Order: sequence, then structure tokens, then C-alpha cells
Amino acid sequence: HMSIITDVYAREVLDSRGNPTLEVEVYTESGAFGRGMVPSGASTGEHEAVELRDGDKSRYLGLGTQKAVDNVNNIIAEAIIGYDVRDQQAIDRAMIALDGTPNKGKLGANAILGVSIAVARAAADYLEVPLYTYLGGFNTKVLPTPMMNIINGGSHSDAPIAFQEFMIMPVGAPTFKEGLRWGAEVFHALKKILKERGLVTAVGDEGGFAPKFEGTEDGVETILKAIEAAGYEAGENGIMIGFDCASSEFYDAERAVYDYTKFEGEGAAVRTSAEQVDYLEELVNKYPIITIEDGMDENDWDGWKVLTERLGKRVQLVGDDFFVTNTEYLARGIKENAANSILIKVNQIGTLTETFEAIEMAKEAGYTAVVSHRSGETEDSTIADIAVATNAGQIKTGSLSRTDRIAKYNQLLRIEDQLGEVAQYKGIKSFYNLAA
Amino acid sequence: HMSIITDVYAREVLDSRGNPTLEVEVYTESGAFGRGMVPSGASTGEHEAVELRDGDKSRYLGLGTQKAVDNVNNIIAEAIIGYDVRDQQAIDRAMIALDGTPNKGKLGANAILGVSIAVARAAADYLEVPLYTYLGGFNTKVLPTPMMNIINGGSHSDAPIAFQEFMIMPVGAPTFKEGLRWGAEVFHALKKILKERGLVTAVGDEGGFAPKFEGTEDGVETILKAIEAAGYEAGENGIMIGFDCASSEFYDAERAVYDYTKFEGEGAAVRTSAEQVDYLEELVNKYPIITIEDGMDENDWDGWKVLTERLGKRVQLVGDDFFVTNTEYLARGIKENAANSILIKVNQIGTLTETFEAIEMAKEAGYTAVVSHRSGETEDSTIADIAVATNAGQIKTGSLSRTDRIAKYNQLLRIEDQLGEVAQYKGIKSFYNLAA
Amino acid sequence: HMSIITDVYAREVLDSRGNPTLEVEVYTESGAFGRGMVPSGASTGEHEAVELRDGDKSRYLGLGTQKAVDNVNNIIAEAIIGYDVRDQQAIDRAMIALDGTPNKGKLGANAILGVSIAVARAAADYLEVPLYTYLGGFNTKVLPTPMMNIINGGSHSDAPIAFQEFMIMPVGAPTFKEGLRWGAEVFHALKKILKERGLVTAVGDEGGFAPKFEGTEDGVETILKAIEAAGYEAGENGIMIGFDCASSEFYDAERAVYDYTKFEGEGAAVRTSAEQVDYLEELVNKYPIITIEDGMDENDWDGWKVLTERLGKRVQLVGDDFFVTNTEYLARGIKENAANSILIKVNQIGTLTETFEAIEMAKEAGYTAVVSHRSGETEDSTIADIAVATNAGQIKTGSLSRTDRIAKYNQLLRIEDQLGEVAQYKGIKSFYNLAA
Amino acid sequence: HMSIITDVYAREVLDSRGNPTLEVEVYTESGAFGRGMVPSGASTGEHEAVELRDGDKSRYLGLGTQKAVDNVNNIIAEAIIGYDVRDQQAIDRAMIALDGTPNKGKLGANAILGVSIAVARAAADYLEVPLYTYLGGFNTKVLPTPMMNIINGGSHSDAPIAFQEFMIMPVGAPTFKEGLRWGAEVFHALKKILKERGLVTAVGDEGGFAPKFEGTEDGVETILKAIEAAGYEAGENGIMIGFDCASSEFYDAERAVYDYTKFEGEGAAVRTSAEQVDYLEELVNKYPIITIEDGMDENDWDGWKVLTERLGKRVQLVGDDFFVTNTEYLARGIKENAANSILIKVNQIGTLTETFEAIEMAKEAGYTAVVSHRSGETEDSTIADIAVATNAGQIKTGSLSRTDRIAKYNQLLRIEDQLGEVAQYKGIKSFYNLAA
Repeated sequence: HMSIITDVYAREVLDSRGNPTLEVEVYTESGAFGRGMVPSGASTGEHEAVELRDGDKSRYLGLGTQKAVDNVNNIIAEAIIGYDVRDQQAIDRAMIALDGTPNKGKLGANAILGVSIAVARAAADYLEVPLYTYLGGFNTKVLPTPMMNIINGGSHSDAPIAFQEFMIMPVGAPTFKEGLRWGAEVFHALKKILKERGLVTAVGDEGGFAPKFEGTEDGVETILKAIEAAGYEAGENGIMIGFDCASSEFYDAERAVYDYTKFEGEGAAVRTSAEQVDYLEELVNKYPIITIEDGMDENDWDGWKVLTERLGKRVQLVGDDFFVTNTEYLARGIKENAANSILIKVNQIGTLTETFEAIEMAKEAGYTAVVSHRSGETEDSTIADIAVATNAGQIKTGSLSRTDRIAKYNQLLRIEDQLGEVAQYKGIKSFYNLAA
Repeated sequence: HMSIITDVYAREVLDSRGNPTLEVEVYTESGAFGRGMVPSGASTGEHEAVELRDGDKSRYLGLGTQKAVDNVNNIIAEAIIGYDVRDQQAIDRAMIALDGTPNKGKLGANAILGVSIAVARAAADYLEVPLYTYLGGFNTKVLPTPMMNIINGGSHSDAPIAFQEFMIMPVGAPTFKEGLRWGAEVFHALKKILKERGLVTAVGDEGGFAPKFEGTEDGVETILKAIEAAGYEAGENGIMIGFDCASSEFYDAERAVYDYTKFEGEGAAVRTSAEQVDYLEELVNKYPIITIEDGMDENDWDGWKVLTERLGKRVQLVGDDFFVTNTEYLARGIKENAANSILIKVNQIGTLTETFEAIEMAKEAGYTAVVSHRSGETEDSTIADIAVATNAGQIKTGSLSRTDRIAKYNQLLRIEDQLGEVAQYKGIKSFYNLAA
Repeated sequence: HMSIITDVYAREVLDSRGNPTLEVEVYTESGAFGRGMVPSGASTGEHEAVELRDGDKSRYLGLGTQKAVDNVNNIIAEAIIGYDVRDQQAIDRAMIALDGTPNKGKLGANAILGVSIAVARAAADYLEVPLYTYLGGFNTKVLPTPMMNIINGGSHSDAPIAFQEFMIMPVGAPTFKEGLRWGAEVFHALKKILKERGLVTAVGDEGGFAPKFEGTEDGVETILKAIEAAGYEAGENGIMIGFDCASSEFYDAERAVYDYTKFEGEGAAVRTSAEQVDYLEELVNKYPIITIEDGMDENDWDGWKVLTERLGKRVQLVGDDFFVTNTEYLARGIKENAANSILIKVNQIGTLTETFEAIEMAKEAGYTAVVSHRSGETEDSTIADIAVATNAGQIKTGSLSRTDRIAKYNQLLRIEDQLGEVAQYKGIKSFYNLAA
Repeated sequence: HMSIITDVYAREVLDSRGNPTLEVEVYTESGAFGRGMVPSGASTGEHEAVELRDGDKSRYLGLGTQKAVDNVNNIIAEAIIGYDVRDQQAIDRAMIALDGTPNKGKLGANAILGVSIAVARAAADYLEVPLYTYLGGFNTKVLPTPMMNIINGGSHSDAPIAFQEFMIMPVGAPTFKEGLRWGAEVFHALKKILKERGLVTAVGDEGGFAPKFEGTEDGVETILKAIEAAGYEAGENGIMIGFDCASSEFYDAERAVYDYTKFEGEGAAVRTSAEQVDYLEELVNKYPIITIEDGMDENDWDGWKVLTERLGKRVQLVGDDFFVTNTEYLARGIKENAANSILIKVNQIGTLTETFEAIEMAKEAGYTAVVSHRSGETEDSTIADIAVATNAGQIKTGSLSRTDRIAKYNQLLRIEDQLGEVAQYKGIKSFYNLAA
């Protein structure tokens, strides 16, 4: 009986930003093993799975996770011992039934996810195969195109800019190894230009800068200056820009209006939904933009319909906080024509079995699906293997600065060395949701 | 060095219908073993992958396969010995480069497919896992809806009926084991109705009847009397009908017209491409039709555009000889919006790697893909693994009579038993390309 | 304890013709395994072993086999676990004693046979030897001469012919690989001659044609036309004809006479037992015939004595429905001089232990023994290994058309490749029961 | 021959801050595996061990590491293949001889350190034991006291403060798990105090803040308000402060004076070496200071004698750029009585053998030794094993923010859990060089 799960064990550790999180470890009878640990983040009263936190105001200001360590050791390990390590779907279905709630309130999504990743790593170690081959079978080959954060704004800095972050994509590169170099050389050309102007070059929670720019037009024109000073083109032969909003944050839920005078001054505009579509069309007609994210409110389905009619032929319109990784809303989004892409976060839904079902339901509609980080990342690297295992073609893994971010880029350089001449980089041909 | 391929060896054997085919065996240094053998077919006048056959007029009327087994033993074997059995994509790309011709005509597509199936079955045996889990990774679980042929016509009979075969689908069934039972219990009621009328009940190459009916309306109304007599009901709540209209056999390109006087009597109607879409629309309004295959000629691109615009929300429009399992033609079909599904034949393309690439491209475009039999079949059951490894949701495998056909329905009964409570049968929900 | 039987398991599957049958499976403690599944057929009130069938008029018209799956899983498997996989004779003796009835009525012959074949395949896999070597020891080498069905009559077609089927035997061939080619080329010369005449070329349950021939004289003379048109000789240097009757079907049990006016018209003859022997002698003196089967009634022992005195020097007189694979009647047949050969069917008697005892009791009397198919065959191949394991020299495995038949011919081509220069084909010297 | 090294292989990858570094992998004949990758740095104008970098101005601004990975693959690999994986000291002495240059400048110290770490991690995996037990033998048990950076100054900020960084030590804590908690709970109270004052709270390369304070007294009094606000107390009964005075950045050797007007305003004082020891003495009397690093210039030997005479019983005087991890200079520092501690940097010297020799010499002289990070770090955690393998009792690993820093604090939480009741945390008892 060499493949049986012999025991399961959990402990409390720290994430980037320095708050408590779990680590879980699994062993088989032959002595093969796997470690899984969870990135941090939660919500309550929303349509999302719940973290369990201790609430002790005397330890870590209430953010401790001993209450979730007791569930793994006293309850989940008692039920899971004696299964075969390769029965992934029967194990995940057994935990979801053991909990017995829709929000995962009793066991918490942090306990259930940490186990689910540990079992997959033990099984790939036992068979002696790479984790992208265990997850995806023999037909895995496409290296994702990265979208790289460089400047922040909105609620994440004191600068007079409304949108939450700006990105670059190296869509013209020949291979992932040259595509990563082009992003590094542009980051080391932008740092000099902020230093010359006498602005702040200290980094935020994703490794991008947060300098006091005088407005969105100078925020974008300075990025076009860094791209040229590094020596590369802008447009579909070179590098392209993207945006990421949080249109939830300035939508007035009583006046039904986009009041920009929250993050910009009293001199800023106030816009109804048809005028917000006109403002995004003015930007897309002016700059080398290829993607926009959460440009409309979480509950304003009428805006999402009008926006997708106007721009959905030319640009990737991602929904994130609109769908919350949930198949009960991706179904209605496909039915009512509400977007042309989705953003996937494994800890919003809380198992590998429920994750891989949403990725394929998106693909069969023609929607591109993108895997992504949380704020409190760890030294774990699994989302780079999910991106190559599903041939998904795009990844959102943060800026070129901190090891909590650089650990994923260094993993994709190991995979592209293993695959040899089988590996493919699609560049601009990865946007299959546009003009097909 | 336990995983290494240590020899590969080939021999000549008979298929059903009693013509020469080919069989290959592969062994590793551990002593793990896999066998694969090729289904029989070629088509003359277009660039499918090409079989190699012997020249001598004497043996087997010139259908012998000695040159193909000489190529596996004398050319492919010395090249593939020394690879790891798990290098599927590097082995497939090595044979294609060794041959070096677009239609595979120098070594023959019968040699290259035989080797490619043997290696995949040696590797899944070496790891001790099912072939669907080896090909598909941890997330395989949907049992396909079957299309069951039950009547022939057209060129395959001396009856005056224009279309080549007629089918049933058990779309309303709870589970694959009940869907297979309903198919058998209708077939045993139709056989009784033909004996009462005094028509013949012997069977053709596909295991279905070919009786001398008066016309296509008497064919379809005879099927509805069998569905009523076995105890079920027609439409999406029970059983649905479908057609294979092999429409290239009765198009005339010197007058540019669909001429029924090739198979119908001298009173028969003659239809230009507008009158042909009007005819299929007239049938779909009168009977419970769900799928129409190949309804317009191979090169009638304007006909395919017009047909798909008229019918495409109601009915599945499968293309067969229109695309010939080729990504060069499936690209144009997507771009032009010419059809809403594809049918896959593994030996038209000639490797397992290129087969899984074509399924993925169709799926991203929002098409279904249907995996299928040939006429000359063997005791092999590999397509029942490919239909589950890709979660494709549909299969065409023939009527309920002969073990060239039944061996696939019996392999799906083993897979549905290994999966237990984790298996799914979608039924009418399998048509994700419809009902938008 | 590596060779112990660890567990036994059974499921319901379909046969050729599409009715339910069992499959049974066995594993040892080292993980060697074997699968066995049963061909269909039964009788009641006759001197033959009984199948168990569910009798549910609401499932498969009463032909279901769940009642026999419960016996394998709840009773037979409980008794057999913990035996050594190699104790075949002790295992078969234990099941026969556990049942406790002469007709095998309580457990059913389908449950008991399926187990018995599974254990033999597990044991040959554990030792790592071919199944003919496990069954027969080191002295196995003679490839059987095949008798191949081509035309059918009697109860099996509407044509005016009394005898149930006609056969060809390639007795002049140098090797089994040339002996199979000569049969294939004559089948593909006969198919053209039926199209030329405008007769039906659709196949029946054994892969032979059933066309409306005008009488037995044209049925045999057309076969002599196909043999010449393929280019070969008729007689002991080439190909020879055989017949198979069912003289049970037209023997009048009250008038004590063979009334041919059942299947032939009102103008046919009516013959008493000495006149039937005269009629068979007129056929044998006219055509190149070498074998006849069931030419007299099942109970007309006086007819069988007279017939064997008249013709038993020149022709092989097979008893089939006369002996019913039963040693209590083969004893009386040897005592009273009643035939010169026997037909063997493993599912009439119902174990491998009771099968191999009757084959040797026949051989020691100078009778030839022949192994054969049922109507509802499966993708199983075991009867080809029984034929080479007993050096029996003859096989009755059906026509050159369906995979339920071609699977046995393709297995004998694998055995003759394994045996190399040790293999022998006896041709006409295999009839040791004539002129010795 | 199971223990033998069978290949070694190297590749290029990014560090944190996003510059090129190097990674090495080693395999044995048993298939045991070890990976090691190098932290980034060099210093210009003195004989540390030397890195090798590429010449091309274009790629990565000339910081590429292709020549270093060519040397591992083409020169070191053919020499180290065939050794036993446990011959650590013979392997280390072979690379040093093969290079043959005092500063390691022909192969580069980046190549030689990568191979030396990979080999030690393959050997601890082959024996199946923890790395601290492999390096240290059976008597490893002391968890080190951490030095936690929390504010920057000097060259690393645009604030007018002279010293380069400020720290806290949790000297009064019961256990390492409480000592790590007190560090994080002060950091989250300082972050709130900076937001109230309106100063920036983005982070530098070491994960600590760099706010625009008025002067060094406002820095130290801001830290004391955080220690009071989190709930603890200052001095040996709770938390203590320490400095890194990078005093070589503001010494002038053409006037022979410590000139504060390099970083302080034009009103700043100018101090000769006697006035500089009087300044440090004035700080140590006013606040709870325990450690002073690098307080006099690299060549101010008379300053170091006078400083160590004045302060050496009260305070730890760490030397960093004074000794450069070199036994030729540490010998003179001992003999001439110049300082009372050393700080160890593994890539200043270039092997694990020479690193353990320098720790031993310091320990016998009655000095402490402190193991330390560089600025360009990686996901590796090896220094958390070297601090326990030598029972050293102190470590400098950075602030509580980024996983280039947190990955070491998380590894010491695993080690403290494996040891159980056998582990010790010394706290204020760790300063064995003081309180004589």
C-alpha cells in the first residue's frame, strides 16, 4: 500500500506584509511528501469563501490563525488519512461535504485550500513528474504572456490619479526569456526618470512605484517616455499599456454617478454611465491600450452591456470583482453578454477541483481567463504551474522587484528550460477573444 | 535507466470487413508493454494524410501492407530506440521531421499513427494509471452523449432515399447506463416492425439496417413508431433524431445544383443552393431534428455561410469533409463564421499530438468537437479514452450490433464504474454551442 | 504469500447482437490480474447446463443478468479468496460442490464459467508465460485448420434451401498465413458474383451471406464458381466444401420421416431414415465434400448407426446436438459406434476442468474433437488458445467479416509468429479419424 | 557506487531588485538532488573575493552572468564529476586550486559558491537528515537572537541623518516564537505613528521605512514611542536599540576628520578621532544602545584601539568592512586588541569550508560572530541553517516586510518545532563577550 496518505500536519507562519498564515504538510507510506501554504485575503457579506481568524485583540491585533490550525489537526486529518494520495476529486468533495456550509464558514477556506494543494504536490512527487504534467497531462506547452505592474494610484497612494494601477505587456517579444528582459530594462529606465524629476522611488505592496504625479495624462506620458528611453517600440510590434480600475470605489450608489472628486480635487468631473463609456473610448482612441479591468461598478449590469457593445471588439474587458471567481455569475455574464474575460483567484473559491471547472467553462464561451496574486503573497510558486497546465496564455504576477513576485518569474524560466524545443510563446496571438 | 524504449516491432493483421491492416508493439527496459493498431481508410482527390499500400495485383487484390511494416521495423525503430517512453511530443515531432512531406506520403500515415498509439499505452502502463488520466490529467469526468445510427440510405443502399444514414440520441436519460439501455430497447422494437412489414433485417458495415423504404418521410416516420413502441417520448425530454446528409454525392458543379435524380426517381426536384437551405429548414420544422451533418457541398462556401445564418441557433451544423480534421481550414471556417461544429478522425491527421491541438482550437472558438469511428475497425477501444480525456461530451461509434462497435460502449461502462460518484452525464446540456 | 487470490469482482456488459452478459475479474497479492467474460446461449429441459436470467419484462425484455452478478459478488468471491491462483482443479471442484445441483441451476453456468476463465488468465500473467503454454505444457505446436462459413439457409433465411450452412476448408495450403489468404480472396470473389446476379450482400450473425438462392444445387455450384474465379483448385490439393445441418428441425417425430416440405415448397420430397442415408450418399458421390454435421435426428440412434457404416470411412461425421458436450453420452456413442467426431462448446458444460476431460476421452477413441463459437460472441479470444494447447488440429470460428469473428483469426496469427520455426500446419493430414 | 556525483548544471535567473544572478543543480547516481543560488554583491577598491560579469553594454545594462554559467558547465563540471557527494572539503580545495588566484577572479566567486552550496544540499538529502544536523553534528540546539532593522538614514535616504540604519532586539523574550511576535507588533505600531505625522511609509531594499525626520534624536525618540505604544519596555528586561554607523562614508582622510557636513547641514560639527569616541560615548549614556556597528573608518586602527578601550565592556563593537570576512585581518584584530565582534558574509570569502574556519577562530578568541544577508537576496534560506549548525546565538536578516527577508524567519519557525523540548533561546545571555 505505498500510495496511502499516512499523516497530515499544520502550523502558523508569516506572509509578505508580516501577518499570520497557515502551512500544511502531507506524507505517503513510501515517504514522498508535499507542502502547501496559503496567500492571505478575505471578505464577509460578499459572495466569496470565508477565512477563519482568531479575533484575540492581544495577539497580532486579532489576525492570528490558531483557530484554523486546530481544524486541520483535529478534524480534517482524522477524515483524510487512509485515502490514496491520487484521489484528488474524492478528497476535495469529502472536505466540502464535511464542512456543510455554502460560504465554507465552519472549517474556513484557508484550512481547506492548504490541504488541497499539499495533496497535489505529494502525488506529483510520488509519480516523479513535474506538477504542470500531473495537473495538465501530456499536452502542456504555451508559456503565458506576463502583464507587469509599474505605477499605482487611487486608494493605494496620495497622488491626484483615479485609476488604481498601470501595466505594460511585451506583446512583440520572440520568447519568454526576451519578454522578461524587455520588462526589466524598462523598469530600470523609469527609475532614473523619477530620480531626475526628484520624485519618490520607494516601492509599494506589489513592487511598483507610487510617485506624486500631477495627473493621469502625465502618469501615462511618462511611461511612454520610459519605453522609448529603454530603446523599444510602442504598439503591436513592441510594448503595450493596460489599466486596472476599481470603479466600485467612486461610484455614488445614491446619485447613480461616477464622481471623480474623491481622489482628484473639487475641480474633477462627475459622469453618468453613458459618459463613463465615452471617457474610456476617448482614452482607447488616444494611447496604445490593450486591456481594461473593472471599469464599471459591481452591480451596474446596464453599464457592462453598453460598454461591451462599444469597445468589446478592440480591447480585453476583464471582470474581477464583478464575477468573484463564481460559476453562478459567470453563467449570467455569458447569458447577458456582460464582459469578454475573467480573472481567477484560487483562494476566492477554495479548492483545486472547483478552480479547474471555472477555467474550462470560461474557455468554451470564448472568454480568456487569467490567473493572479493576492497582496499577502508567500514563497509558494503554484500559480505558475496552473498557468502552463491549462495552456491559459496570460498571467498577472506583479512587478520586477520583490522575491514574493520574482519567485513566479524565476519558475517560468525553469519550465521553459525543461520543455526545450516543445515550448511556445504566442505574443499578440494569445488574445483569441478579440477579432475571431 | 528503467523508462527507456528498448524495441518496437510491427506485423500485418486483418480488420473487420477482412482487408489487411497493421499492428505495432513497444517495450521498455523495465519490461512494460503497449500495443496499438490502425483503423482503415483513405480518400482520393484531397490532401488528407496518405496510407502506404503494396503494388502486387495478386495478394489480397493489391491492398497489402508489407511496405508499411518494413518502414516501422527498418526506419522508425532505430530512430525511436533510446528515448524515454514519456517523451510523447518529442517522439511525435521526430517522426514528422524524419518523413519530411506535408501529406506524410513517404513513410505513410498508417506507420506513424501505429507507433504514436503504442508509445502512449506503454507509458500509461509503466506509471500504472488509466489511459484517460494519463492523457487528460486529474480533471477528467464527463461521460459522452452517444449518437446511435439505426437506418442507412443514399449510396449505401438500393432504396430511393437521398441521405446516407439516420440516428437517435438519448438526450433525456439520467445516466450513461440508462442512455445505453434506451438505445438497445428501441433497436429491438424497430427490428420487429421491419419483420412484420416483410423488409430485410440483415446489417451493413456500421451494424444498422438498410431496408427498401418508399422515401425519406417513410424512413423518419418508421423511426418515430419505434420510439413510441419501446415506451419513450421524442424531443429534448426523451429521444431526438439526426441526419448525415452526404450532400457532396448529389451536387452537380457543371450546372451548380443539388440534383436528387442521382438517388431519387426521374420525377425528383432539382435545387439551387437557396432551394437547398429552404429544404433543410422545412424538415427541421416538421420533426425533432437536433444535428445535421455535411448538408452542403465541400466547396459551397457561400452555401455554408447562408445555411449557418439561417439555422445556427436551432441545430448543430457538423462539418466533416468540409474541414478534413485540418487547422488550415478550421481557421477560415471560424473567421468566415461558416459552421458551428467539427468531426474528428484520428487517422486523417496521423498523430495523437496533432489530434489534441485540433480539439483545443475548436473548443476556444465555441464549437463542439465530435470524436468518431471509420468503416474498417479493429478490437481496439482508444477513442473511448479520448472522449473522456478531453471532457468533449459527444461521440459517434455506430449501431448496437457488432463488436467493432459494441467494444467502445463496453469500455465507457468500465470508465463510468471506476469514477463512481465523481462521474457526470450532461445529456441535453452538452450542446454549449446552441441556445444563446 | 505473492500468489494468493486477493479479490474477485463482476459486472454486466453487452455481447454481439446487443444483449446482456457477465464480465468477471481476479487479482493476486503481487498485482497480477485476469479478466474473463462469457459468450451467450442456453437451453431448458435438455441435458445441458443452465444460464441464470433476471426475468424483468421491464428491463431488456427479461434478458438482464443482475441475478448472476449478485451470486459472484456475495457467494462465489467469499469462498474463493485465500486460495493460491494456481490451484485450478481444486477451485473448479469447490464451485461445483458449492452449487450442489446436476444442471448448475442455483449459481448458473455463466457465473461459474466466468470465474474459471479469470483465474487461468491471472495465473498465466503471474508466471509470465503465454496462455497456450500454461494450459498445454512444453509440447504445443500444431496450428488448427479453419472451417469458414460463407452461405446460410434453413431456419436462418427465407430462401428455399433445407441445410443450415455451407463452409470452405483450405486443406491444400502450405502454412496458416497462406491458408487465411486463400479464404479471404474467395470471400472477395463471391461478393462480386452476388452483385452481378442482383442478390442481397448484407451479412447475418456469423458474417456469411444469406441470399435468395433457387435451390441447394445452385447454392453449391455458385460456391464452385467463386473458388475457380479466385484462381484456386477444388479437391485435396486446394479447397474443399463442408455442410452443417440441423436435422432435428424437419424430422417428423410422429410420422418418423424427414419431410423437406417445411423449408422447401410443397413439391419437395419426404424421406424415411434409409432414404436419407441414400440422399447424403448421392451428394458425397457428386461434390468435393469432406465433412457433414447433425445429418440425422438427436434421438434416431438407429439412423446414426446405419449412416456411420455407409459413409464413416470417407467423410468426417460430426455430432453436435447429439452429444451436447456430455461425457455420459460420448461413452454410449463410442460403445454403439454412433459417429466419428465431436463438437466442443465450453459454456454447455461450464468449467475448464470438465472441458479438458472430454477432449482427451474423445482422442483416446480415435475421434477428432473441434472447438467452436456461439451466436452471441464477445471481444474475448480464449478458444484460439484451447485449440493450440490441446494440439486439436481443427477450429470452427466463423466467416471473414465481423470483429467478433476476426479477433480469433488475428490471435492465431500472433501465436504462429511467437512459435517461429517450431509451428506446424497439417492440412489434409489432420483428418486422422479417416483411413487409418 | 550510489553516492557518486553524476552531473552538475547551471542557469541564469533574477534576484530581488531584478538583476541577473546564478543557480546550480547537482545529482548523484542514486538520483538525490540539491539546488543552490547565489546572493548578489561586490565592493570596489579592496580584495574581497571577485564576481564575474559579462561585457555587453546592451543586455541588462552590462550586469549579465553568462560567463559565470559557462564556467560551471564547461570547466568545473568535468572536474567534480566522479567524486563522492560527501567529500565536501576535498571538492572545495579542488575548485580553489583549479582557479589558482587569491581573489578567485579567473572563474569568479559566484561560480565557486553556487557549486559549494549545491553539493552540501545533495549530501544532506542522500543521508535523509536536516541541513543543520549535516553541517553541525548531534549537538545543535540554540535559536539565534534576531536584529530587526526598522528605520534607514545616511546614503540610503534624502533625510538629514548621518547613520545608515537603526534596529531593535527582543532580548527579554521567553522563546523565539514570542521574540518574533514582539518584533512584528512594534513594526505595526511605528507604521501608524508615521501615518499620523504625514511622513511616507513605502519601504526600501531591506524592507524598512526611510521617512524625512529632522535629525538622529527624533529618529531614536520615535522608536522609543513605538516600543511604549505596542505595550513592552526598553533595556535588558524587554527591547534594546542598536546602530549601523557606516562611518567610512563621512570620514575625510585629506584633513583626517569625521565630517558630518556630508549628510548633516552646513551647521554640522567636525570631529577628529578623539571627538568621535566622545560622541558615541555620549549616545550610549542617553539611550538603551546594545550594539554599534562599524563606528570608525576602515583604516583608523588607532581609532579602533581607543574606541574598544573606552566602550568594550558595555557594548558590542561589531567590525564589518574593517575585517571583510578575512582571517589575515581578523588575526591582527585579535593580536592588537582592536574590536570585540565580527560580522560574516558568505560570498565575501566564497566557500562553505572557509566560512566555518573563520567562525571557529573568532569563537576561540572570545568574540561573537554574526551571520548576515546581502541587499540582492533570493528565495533560498541557507543562513538559517548556518546560525543553528554553529550555535552562534545571533543573526542579521532584515525587517518584517518582504519574502526575501521573511523566508529566513519562517525557516527558524520550522527548526524550533523539529527540536521540541530540546531547543534553547538565550536572549540577553547570548552576549558572552560582555559583562566580564
